[PDB]
Amino acid sequence: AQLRRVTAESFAHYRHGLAQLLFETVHGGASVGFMADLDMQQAYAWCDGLKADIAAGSLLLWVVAEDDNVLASAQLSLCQKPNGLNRAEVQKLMVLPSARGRGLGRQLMDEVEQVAVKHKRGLLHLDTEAGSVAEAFYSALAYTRVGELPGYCATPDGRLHPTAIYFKTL
Ligand SMILES: CC(=O)SCCNC(=O)CCNC(=O)[C@H](O)C(C)(C)COP(=O)(O)OP(=O)(O)OC[C@H]1O[C@@H](n2cnc3c(N)ncnc32)[C@H](O)[C@@H]1OP(=O)(O)O
Repeated sequence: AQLRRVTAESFAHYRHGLAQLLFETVHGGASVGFMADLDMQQAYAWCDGLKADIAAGSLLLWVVAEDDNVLASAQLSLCQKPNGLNRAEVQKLMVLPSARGRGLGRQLMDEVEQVAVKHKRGLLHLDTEAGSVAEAFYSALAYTRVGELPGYCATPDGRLHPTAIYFKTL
């Protein structure tokens, strides 16, 4: 497996693997923006929705892949607001259920941080389901927990839960 930054030209190659990754992550129970009704057509639509921003460079996308087999992915959304050029949001960090516990998440976040700095972003922030494995993961990676917002979103099963806000100053 190799860590790769996705570009407009390599997007098609990774499209299916990224869609499958969202699919498996959602059905594995994670709160990443979708409900249990998620099907592959919806996952492909989500993927296609990333293409314009990836080509523009406002959204950065990485995958850890073995050829076209996508094992994990992460995204960095660069704030485009005139007064927000110091910040970026980390989103959609996901590792296939069967590829977890092997350091892929850390590999991705290390790259995300390095590239955020190249883009002169001093603040990385994100939000994740409170109490989830992701919370232990970000804490382990030295992100600082700000607090929670109750009823922020629902797990795929429809149950509302709090989201925890984390940040790291680079
Ligand atoms: C801000 C947003 O981008 S929130 C979106 C969060 N993503 C998701 O919830 C999707 C579902 N969860 C996942 O895909 C994965 O479980 C991820 C990406 C959090 C973890 O990735 P993995 O690749 O398995 O973790 P990695 O193996 O890189 O772990 C880094 C470390 O995190 C911590 N960690 C990971 N999983 C756990 C866990 N189950 N319990 C406690 N600590 C854990 C550990 O300390 C570990 O470092 P140490 O390995 O030396 O033991």
